[PDB]
Amino acid sequence: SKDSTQAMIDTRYDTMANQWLQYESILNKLNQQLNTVTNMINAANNSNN
Amino acid sequence: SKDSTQAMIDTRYDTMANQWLQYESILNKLNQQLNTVTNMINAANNSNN
Amino acid sequence: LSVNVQSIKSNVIDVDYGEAMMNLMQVQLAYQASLKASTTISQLSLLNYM
Amino acid sequence: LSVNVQSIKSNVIDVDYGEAMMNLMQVQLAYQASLKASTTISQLSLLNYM
Amino acid sequence: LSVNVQSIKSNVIDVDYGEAMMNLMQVQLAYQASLKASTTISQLSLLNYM
Amino acid sequence: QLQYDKVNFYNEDGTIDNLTMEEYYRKLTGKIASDGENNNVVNSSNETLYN
Amino acid sequence: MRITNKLNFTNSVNNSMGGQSALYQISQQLASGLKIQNSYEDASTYIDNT
Amino acid sequence: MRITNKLNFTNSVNNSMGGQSALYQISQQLASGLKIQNSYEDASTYIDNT
Amino acid sequence: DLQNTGILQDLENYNKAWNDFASNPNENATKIALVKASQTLTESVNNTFA
Repeated sequence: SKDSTQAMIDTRYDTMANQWLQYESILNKLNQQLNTVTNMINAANNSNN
Repeated sequence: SKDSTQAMIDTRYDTMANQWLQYESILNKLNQQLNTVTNMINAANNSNN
Repeated sequence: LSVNVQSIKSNVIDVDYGEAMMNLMQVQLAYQASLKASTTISQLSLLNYM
Repeated sequence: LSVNVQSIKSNVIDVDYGEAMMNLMQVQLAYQASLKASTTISQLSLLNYM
Repeated sequence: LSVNVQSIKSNVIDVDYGEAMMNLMQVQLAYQASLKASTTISQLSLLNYM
Repeated sequence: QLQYDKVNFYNEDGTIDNLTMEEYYRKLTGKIASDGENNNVVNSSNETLYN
Repeated sequence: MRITNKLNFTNSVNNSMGGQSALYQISQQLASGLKIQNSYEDASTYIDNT
Repeated sequence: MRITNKLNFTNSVNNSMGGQSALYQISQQLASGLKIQNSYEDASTYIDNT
Repeated sequence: DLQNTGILQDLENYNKAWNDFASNPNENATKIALVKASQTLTESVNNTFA
């Protein structure tokens, strides 16, 4: 029971961590873009002074 | 053989460690100098205010 | 597969707000200069009656 | 044997995380520095006509 | 060896961004002031038609 | 025993080529990858000059 | 400001457009930690990797 | 009166066109972050780097 | 001649595949890509020539 217990534990979370990483990859396009425009937005604010 | 192998094993890492250290020290010039360029242009942001 | 189609579909339609804001300002501010240019035309008409 | 293949496997594929990271930073911020430079020049270009 | 060479050749081509802007600072305003000044030529003759 | 062995395939040029199976997969796949592989720089070159 | 230049402000964007995408792509390689990401980026490396 | 006025704006027109150029070449160089950008700019530098 | 990956890189690209084929003479895939990069290389020469 303990032996099987780990068998699905380790795999299931090896996944949940790993397929999360692909989300991180796509999360990066968001981060880059949101960073980019926010910096751009602040640049527009620099003109508003 | 183990100790001979162990010594050889270690040889690959001190070289590997050193070899990047050569790069790590190299990068540090860019890290400080080039971010300073980033800090300057940031200083230009502060100047625009 | 689902992850990638999402990306692909976005890439087809993607627009950057920064460029749009950027280009808008030039289009914006060039268009304003055109307004001043047009107002100059009014100032041309203003001068016919000296 | 397999560990060597794995070693070779790792040697072949894995990027130099540091070198590329800072090299990317190297190109990236200079690119970003240029990005603002472009923006400022827009204001600097557009202001003159007044 | 090659790493050293990479650095050396980089010295040959690379440039800082700061001065280019600092140089840009003087010209850009002088560019405007010159343009602003040149206008005055019209206004002086303008104020003459009065 | 076969899975170790260089097995022969009769190809579209008729050729009887001696290969492992997954190596065949590699020749087929890598060759296809080579298509876009070269084109990358090639298109960029035309991209660059056109700009 | 007729055959070469006007694109400059237009292209200043395209310069950014190309750079930002590539840098994102490179950041992903760093995030991936792999030297390459596509079968055709370096197939020889990729295929022997296979 | 006409003539001496005629000369003056014609030069400023040229001077106006000169400045916008100077401003740009700084910009493109900033885009690169490199001293120079074309073979003829310093054939020694570029072609040596080859 | 301007840090371009065209002629300058394209020639050296062959040697890389050549080297890979030298390192993996067994691997016909190198021959294919090596030859493919070859005929790619000459065409670039041919096109610029034309």
